[PDB]
Amino acid sequence: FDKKHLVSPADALPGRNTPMPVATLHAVNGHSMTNVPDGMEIAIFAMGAFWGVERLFWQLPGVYSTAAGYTGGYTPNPTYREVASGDTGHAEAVRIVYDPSVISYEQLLQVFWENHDPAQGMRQGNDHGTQYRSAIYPLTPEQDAAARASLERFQAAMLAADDDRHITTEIANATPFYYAEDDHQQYLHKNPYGYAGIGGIGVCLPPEA
Amino acid sequence: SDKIIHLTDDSFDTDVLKADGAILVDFWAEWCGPSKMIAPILDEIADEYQGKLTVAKLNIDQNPGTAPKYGIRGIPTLLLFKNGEVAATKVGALSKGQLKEFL
Ligand code: NA
Repeated sequence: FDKKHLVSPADALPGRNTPMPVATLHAVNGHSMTNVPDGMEIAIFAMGAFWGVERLFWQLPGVYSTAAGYTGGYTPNPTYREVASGDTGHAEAVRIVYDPSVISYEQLLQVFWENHDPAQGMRQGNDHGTQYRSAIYPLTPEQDAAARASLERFQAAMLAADDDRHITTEIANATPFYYAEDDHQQYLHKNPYGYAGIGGIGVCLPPEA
Repeated sequence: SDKIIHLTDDSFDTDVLKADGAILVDFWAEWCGPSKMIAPILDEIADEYQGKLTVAKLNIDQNPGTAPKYGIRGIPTLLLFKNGEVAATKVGALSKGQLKEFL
C-alpha cells in the first residue's frame, strides 16, 4: 500500500549479487523455467504463501510456466530465511509465463481476485508478515491499466457482498523478480500433501465492467 | 433438480419479470468457484421451497446482456423477484443455512 509499513531501505538486508540456481525444466510440464516462447508474456502476482499460489496458476490451461520467488522489496537475490525475517521488503510471489491467445490477462486477474483475500493488510490466511502481502506487479502499461481497473471493480464487488474492508493490495511497476530456492519450485507437486492456503472471500469479478 | 429454469437474455423479461410468484435468479459463471459452490445448495432449495418459489440459473457468459441491466457487481449474485421488480439481493457464496432470505 505505502512503502512505509515495510522495512526501511536503510535496514533491508544487503543480500548477494549472484543469482539463485534455477532448475532447467518446470517440474510438472517440462517447460523452460526461464524462457518465454515467442508471442507469450509474463505476469507477476503475490497472493500469500506461494506454494498453493504457484500450483493454482500452473494448472490453468494456457500457462506455459510458473515459478516461485521474491519480489517488490529491496534485498537483491534473497534467501527464504531472509524473506521470512521480514527484513527484505519482498513479497512471496509467483512469476507466470502465459499465452495471451489461450488465456488473457483479464482472466489471470479474475483468478487473482478470487483465490486470496485482498483486504488483509500484512498477512494472508494464517501467515503473518509483509512477505505475505497482496500485490500486482504490471510489466506493461496494458497490464497496469487492466490491474488497476480490476482493483476498482473488485472493491465494488466487496461492497456488494456487504464487506466494509478496504483493499490492501499493492500495485507497482515490476522490479527484478528473484527466483526462490529449488525446493520451493513446484513445491506442492513435489510434496502433494503440503500446505496450500485457503483462498478467497467468496466473490468473483464479473467481466468487462 | 429438474425444477430450475435456465435462462437467456431475451428469455428474461418473459420468464422472471412478467412472471407471478417469487423467482430466485442465480447469476453464475463456470469460471467462478463460488458459483460452482452454491449451485447444489440451489438444487436443494428448488426442491424444499417448491410452490413457494422458483429458482432459475443464468449463465453470464452465455447471456452477458441481462446481468448489466441490473447492475450486478459481483458473482455470484442471487436476486429475488416479486412481480417484475427486484425484492431482495445477496452477493457472494453463502452456506446451506444462510439462505434464510426473507420468507
Ligand atoms: Na511459506
